Amino acid sequence: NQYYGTGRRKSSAARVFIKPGNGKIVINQRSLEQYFGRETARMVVRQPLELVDMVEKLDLYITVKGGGISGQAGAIRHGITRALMEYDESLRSELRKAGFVTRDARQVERKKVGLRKARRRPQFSKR
Amino acid sequence: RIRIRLKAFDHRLIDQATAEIVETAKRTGAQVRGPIPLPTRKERFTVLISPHVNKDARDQYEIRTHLRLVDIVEPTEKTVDALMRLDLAAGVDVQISL
Amino acid sequence: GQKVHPNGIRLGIVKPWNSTWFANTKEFADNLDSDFKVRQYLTKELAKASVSRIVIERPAKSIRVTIHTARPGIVIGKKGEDVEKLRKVVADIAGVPAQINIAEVRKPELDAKLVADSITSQLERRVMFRRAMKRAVQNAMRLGAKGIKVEVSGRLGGAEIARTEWYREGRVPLHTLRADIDYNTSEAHTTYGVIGVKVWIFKGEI
Amino acid sequence: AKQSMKAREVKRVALADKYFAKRAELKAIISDVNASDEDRWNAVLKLQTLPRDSSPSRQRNRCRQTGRPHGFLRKFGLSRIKVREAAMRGEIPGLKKASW
Amino acid sequence: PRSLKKGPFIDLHLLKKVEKAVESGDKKPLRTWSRRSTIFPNMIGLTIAVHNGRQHVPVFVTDEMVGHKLGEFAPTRTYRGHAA
Amino acid sequence: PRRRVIGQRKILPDPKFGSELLAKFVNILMVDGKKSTAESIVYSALETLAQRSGKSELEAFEVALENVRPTVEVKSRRVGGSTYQVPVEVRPVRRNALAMRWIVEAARKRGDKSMALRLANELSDAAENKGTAVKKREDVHRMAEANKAFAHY
RNA sequence: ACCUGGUCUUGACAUCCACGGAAGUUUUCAGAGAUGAGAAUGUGCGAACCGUGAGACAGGUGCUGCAUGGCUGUCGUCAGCUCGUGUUGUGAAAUGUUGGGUUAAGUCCCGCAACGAGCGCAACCCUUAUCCUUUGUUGCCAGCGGUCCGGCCGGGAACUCAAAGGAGACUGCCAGUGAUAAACUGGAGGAAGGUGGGGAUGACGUCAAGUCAUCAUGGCCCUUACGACCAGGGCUACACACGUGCUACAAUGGCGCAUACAAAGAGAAGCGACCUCGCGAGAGCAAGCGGACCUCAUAAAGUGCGUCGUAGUCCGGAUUGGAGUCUGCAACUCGACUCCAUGAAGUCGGAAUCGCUAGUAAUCGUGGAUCAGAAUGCCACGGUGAAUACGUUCCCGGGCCUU
Ligand SMILES: [K+]
Ligand SMILES: [K+]
Ligand SMILES: [K+]
Ligand SMILES: [K+]
Ligand SMILES: [K+]
Ligand SMILES: [K+]
Ligand SMILES: [K+]
Ligand SMILES: [K+]
Ligand SMILES: [K+]
Ligand SMILES: [K+]
Ligand SMILES: [K+]
Ligand SMILES: [Mg+2]
Ligand SMILES: [Mg+2]
Ligand SMILES: [Mg+2]
Ligand SMILES: [Mg+2]
Ligand SMILES: [Mg+2]
Ligand SMILES: [Mg+2]
Ligand SMILES: [Mg+2]
Ligand SMILES: [Mg+2]
Ligand SMILES: [Mg+2]
Ligand SMILES: [Mg+2]
Ligand SMILES: [Mg+2]
Ligand SMILES: [Mg+2]
Ligand SMILES: [Mg+2]
Ligand SMILES: [Mg+2]
Ligand SMILES: [Mg+2]
Ligand SMILES: [Mg+2]
Ligand SMILES: [Mg+2]
Ligand SMILES: [Mg+2]
Ligand SMILES: [Mg+2]
Ligand SMILES: [Mg+2]
Ligand SMILES: [Mg+2]
Ligand SMILES: [Mg+2]
Ligand SMILES: [Mg+2]
Ligand SMILES: [Mg+2]
Ligand SMILES: [Mg+2]
Ligand SMILES: [Mg+2]
Ligand SMILES: [Mg+2]
Ligand SMILES: [Mg+2]
Repeated sequence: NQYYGTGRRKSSAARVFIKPGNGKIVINQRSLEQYFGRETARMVVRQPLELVDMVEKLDLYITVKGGGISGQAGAIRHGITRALMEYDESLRSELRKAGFVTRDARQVERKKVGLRKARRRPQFSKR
Repeated sequence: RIRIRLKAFDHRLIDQATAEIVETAKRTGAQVRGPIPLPTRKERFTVLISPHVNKDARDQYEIRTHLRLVDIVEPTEKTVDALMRLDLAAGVDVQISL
Repeated sequence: GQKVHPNGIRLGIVKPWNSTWFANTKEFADNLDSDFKVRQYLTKELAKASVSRIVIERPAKSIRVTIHTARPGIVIGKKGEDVEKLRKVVADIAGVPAQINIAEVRKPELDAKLVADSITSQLERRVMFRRAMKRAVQNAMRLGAKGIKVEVSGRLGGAEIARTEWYREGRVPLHTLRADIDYNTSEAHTTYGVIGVKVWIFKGEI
Repeated sequence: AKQSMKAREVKRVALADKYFAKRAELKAIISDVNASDEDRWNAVLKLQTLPRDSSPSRQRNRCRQTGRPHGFLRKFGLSRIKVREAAMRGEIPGLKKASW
Repeated sequence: PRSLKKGPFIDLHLLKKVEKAVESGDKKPLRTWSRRSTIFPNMIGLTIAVHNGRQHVPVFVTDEMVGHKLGEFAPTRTYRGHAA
Repeated sequence: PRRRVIGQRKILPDPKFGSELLAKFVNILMVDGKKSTAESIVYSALETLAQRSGKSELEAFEVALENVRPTVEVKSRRVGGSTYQVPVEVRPVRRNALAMRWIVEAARKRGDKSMALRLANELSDAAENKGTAVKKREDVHRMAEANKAFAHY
């Protein structure tokens, strides 16, 4: 049947649907190479598949919202990993060994009073 | 169908009104859809605390407006008159739409 | 240094608001200004009625004022005569139908606003500031407070150099958010200027 | 603020309502694309005759409790100082110290 | 500057002052505080005395002063250089 | 830091070649967080370098590193009296970090057209012990040579 | 709040009394206006509301922050600061609070003439990272069924999400180490591991620190004036010196075309679509929205293709001329923005000096408060996304013991 995974990264969240196939990937009704023009983003998306050796045994249906290129690419990689574990449960050990199961919780630090940014202070002068 | 939109500064006070709006409605015939938790608004304010200078010394405040949506589909006749006379608690804004 | 207001920091945690209505931007500023004029009148009229807290609500095109007090008979008067005299002034000010409710402050020795006002009236009568603060602290500790702190600042005893003095008994854990800390202030207008009083009263963690 | 300065704003608020409709139709003429060229001229000259204090741009928001002309906040009608005092006393509904 | 669809601005009290003196031979200086008034093609000749904050300075209106405001001919600040 | 609580951060391997070594070099070259702009510059210079020699992009890159990596450097050491520039052994990781930083710094100083060409001419001279970067490695070895007497402080 | 001139004196703002008058509307002249003189119309429902006349008084952003309250900065989010009883000392004082370990921590354990307690630390609060339950529109689209291919429609409650209630992390588990202690080092499981990240939270006190111009207030001072009203000017001056920023000096770029991916927020005297007109800022017409619905509102960096080819340039955009738009009684002094033309310094900055340890710095856009109009400031939001930390001798600030 269909297998599902929810992935999140920065302000992005990806819905992933995994089913046996031949290796075709759709992201927001576009192809992988059409959606992600950045070469790093394409490698991030694939990374779980090159690891478990199920690259061309599956079909990927994926919708994403929010964030940017690297966030969505990373968000898909997380939800993909959560889909494969709903597929086979013996993959958790090798996926976690690759750092793919962890939800990356790094977010933008808020701007604070008296600072120019989250941490950049205004220029100081003794006199 | 009539639309029920509920506003309040306290989400505990807003759940009391919703719990008694969807209770004085299923009894009196009509059935209900919801309640729906619409997105809370967060209005923010930043003020200088010192009466004079000290620009970096500030207090940051916030008012949260909670929102609720209740759908009374197929309103019976005993249902309608059983709504304006409920008299909800203070600090709960109620808007009736048709 | 400077400390956060003990009431404000707990307003959603263990302390309730003193005004509990809802309004959009269109009338939010006008409701605040009418609450101000109402409290300004009630506080001046009921100066000798031990008014601790004036809570204002606005159900629907009407205002409901709840006066917490320790001398309710003085607030009400004979057969509800006086409480009626205010129910008219409040409607005049608020511009909506008015309704007044009288709450009971039992043990005024455990209410920060009343304790602060007690000390302040004594200072305007030229009572020794030291005697007033000790009495207030001993009273509240005897009635079962878990702690109390009283602070007095200004030209104490008409001294030329102003200073601050404070006493404390029991626990007053101001950094614990879930601590029931009743806090209020008051001002005395002596012949040498203003003396400020602050009172913290701890009643147990919730 | 001084008492005189407070009374200057109540006058400017009254005069802005008494001449409200009389000011709006004059600018209707002046802004009118297909009016004439001499009534426009008359409407322009007539607008200058109304007292200056009748224009809403002559008003300055002031703290409703002190009269302070700086640090105003429209949602509360108070200066930044009085907003803080009322907020900590719990006299502003729903308003608490924010943190995110 | 002022939008063309509104025409140049003129203070109405000054417009009466130039009317009552172009038809007559009044060569007396016109004392005005209306530095905001555009100079019109109708008082090329007489002297308007414009206020600069502390007195009225006479400007002899010619043709080339048309389109300018009166204040452009009455400087408000007094400068002579530092240590000069 | 005083407390020594600083572990290590994982770096992704570069896309085209899967070399973490090369991915750090893109990072040293990157400005303003524009990583893709730096990825392209490195790839173009690497191909000009791959056809200027017979080796692959990597083997030509390593040969450039081997001629720029310093082995010993000098660090100051204030002790009871004055400060001597003590020669210290450069740890294997810092060897690569210094080699890359000097290459990128030397290439930015040239006067060719693009940065992809400048980086190519520096990576090529580094294979022949010419140009800056390689010279910077020579100046460091000389300083550490003239201070070998202080090799116990 | 200042200046010049024009003006008032129980008074612009209160109360009291006397007397006049409903209050209001509608126009004329003089004057820069304040104001003065009128001239019409209403006279309703005492007491509203106006005018005048007296004197108690009002009024003061006038002085003293070294008379004060309140509020704030600061050492410093540093780990400290104390008290009761006991004991020691003629006494000031000491002990506790020191010691052995340990911790981010006066954190904890052990010892101990101390035994206990308080204020601080931590915890309780907000937020962010995982999951569950409920609810399913204005939000959602997996399987369906149609389709103008638009979740567009029928439906669907799965999912993303919205917001309520729960679950979760405790050095709990395992091993070693250690004084059979506190703890530490590492491993497992897990979204998260040792205070998970960020915020709020500021002990006793210090600087007679800041604020009598937010407000309040003792005292002092002015009262036909230091009070009040008006017009114009000033706070925008300019040999110069400093602080904080913005934009650059270019090719990791400029310009042209095409083409992706955000978060957060605001709106009724408001936000304003569509359409048409304008080179453009805008204009006319006019929907929708008190909003998960409508509007603001195209994110930009990015990517593809072209071009420029190292030049004071197709870099840079200061300055100035001309012509306009919009807000507003009114843009001369002194507004923002648009168009055409002009095309300054500047080619990486002396001595010196500042910020930052990770989603940080750097860089890229977006919003909001104030506000008729008027941000390169402030407050907030996401996109991209580094380098480096061997170590604690030195510089600066601080903590503990000792001399
Ligand atoms: K003070
Ligand atoms: K002794
Ligand atoms: K003792
Ligand atoms: K004073
Ligand atoms: K001015
Ligand atoms: K700036
Ligand atoms: K140029
Ligand atoms: K201007
Ligand atoms: K510089
Ligand atoms: K504005
Ligand atoms: K010492
Ligand atoms: Mg950012
Ligand atoms: Mg909203
Ligand atoms: Mg005053
Ligand atoms: Mg204004
Ligand atoms: Mg004068
Ligand atoms: Mg002081
Ligand atoms: Mg003794
Ligand atoms: Mg100590
Ligand atoms: Mg001691
Ligand atoms: Mg010890
Ligand atoms: Mg402790
Ligand atoms: Mg001990
Ligand atoms: Mg704490
Ligand atoms: Mg289908
Ligand atoms: Mg572990
Ligand atoms: Mg603070
Ligand atoms: Mg001082
Ligand atoms: Mg001073
Ligand atoms: Mg002063
Ligand atoms: Mg003026
Ligand atoms: Mg200024
Ligand atoms: Mg250019
Ligand atoms: Mg706005
Ligand atoms: Mg030059
Ligand atoms: Mg050049
Ligand atoms: Mg740090
Ligand atoms: Mg920016
Ligand atoms: Mg310590």
